[PDB]
Amino acid sequence: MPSLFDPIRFGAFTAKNRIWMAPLTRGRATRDHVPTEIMAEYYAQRASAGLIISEATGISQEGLGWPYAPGIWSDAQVEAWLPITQAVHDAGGLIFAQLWHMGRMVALRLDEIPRLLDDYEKAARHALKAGFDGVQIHAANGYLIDEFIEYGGAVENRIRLLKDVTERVIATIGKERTAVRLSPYGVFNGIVQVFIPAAKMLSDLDIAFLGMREGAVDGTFGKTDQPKLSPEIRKVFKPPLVLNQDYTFETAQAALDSGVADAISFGRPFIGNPDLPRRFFEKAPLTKDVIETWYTQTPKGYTDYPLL
Ligand SMILES: Cc1cc2nc3c(=O)[nH]c(=O)nc-3n(C[C@H](O)[C@H](O)[C@H](O)COP(=O)(O)O)c2cc1C
Ligand SMILES: [Cl-]
Ligand SMILES: [Cl-]
Ligand SMILES: [Cl-]
Ligand SMILES: [Cl-]
Ligand SMILES: [Cl-]
Ligand SMILES: [Cl-]
Repeated sequence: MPSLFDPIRFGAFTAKNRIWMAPLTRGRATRDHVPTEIMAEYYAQRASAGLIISEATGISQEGLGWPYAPGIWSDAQVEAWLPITQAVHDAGGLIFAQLWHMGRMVALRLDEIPRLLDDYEKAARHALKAGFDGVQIHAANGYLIDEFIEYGGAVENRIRLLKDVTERVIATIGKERTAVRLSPYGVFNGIVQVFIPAAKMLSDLDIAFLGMREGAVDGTFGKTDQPKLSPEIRKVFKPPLVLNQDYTFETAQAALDSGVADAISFGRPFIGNPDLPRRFFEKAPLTKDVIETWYTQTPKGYTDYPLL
């Protein structure tokens, strides 16, 4: 039923459309992970997105340590984020902070889980102080789900750390500000058994929305057929479901038309097309992104892509 251009209620909010910006690590923060003024201009240029999900933002001092990627553990970081959220809000948009913790697959000790929960609580509270609208927790096979550490065996235990993290964040900022991204096919580029229960569990926690990264495409040469995870996620997950990966305008609208997705997030297209929604609306050609400058440290290939 809905158009990509229709508003959408989620959490405490109404996004102005269902063309959202996916989280994108860009490396324009300082070496010691402090946000910079240039990031404010970049996010504001893209505030026509119904919701911006920030770049991965570290929750603990040592455990990032991608330099030039931001964190949110410190007061200096909270202060440096304020210009960015303020610029998005001055442009009428919305912005969630993606909180990042690096996990290992089958490293973290049982005795560090309480510190981890505390780090997430604190990052979520700092995100509010920084003026973000909410936060997105990222989970994937290495990461809160089947993380290398009672956290094994029954599905319940395999998703336990994710549940505990999500409950702590909700206790801190409210379920209406708390979202999750599931990446069942991996993070950077068995499943059914665990991601469908992860999604039912999150639904029962009544989080604001779920992001799921799953190839738009059905039919790939040399690949044997497996059914999509998304229609199964849609059955157990009641709040809004936002799909991601390789969507075009046409396949995005098709997903809304089918009922499986309420909104779609676009990553790479927002790198070179800050006004993606308007290009889609006008059927304008897209500007090609320059892969070379995805993770460099300057405005070039960052804030110098023109608006229509
Ligand atoms: C430069 C770049 C940075 C990305 N950074 C993140 C990130 O910080 N967090 C995350 O969960 N995914 C990240 N991704 C994955 C994207 O959010 C998205 O899932 C992927 O690019 C597929 O969607 P798209 O085809 O619309 O680009 C990144 C992708 C790229 C290309
Ligand atoms: Cl709605
Ligand atoms: Cl700066
Ligand atoms: Cl971290
Ligand atoms: Cl501090
Ligand atoms: Cl709430
Ligand atoms: Cl692209």
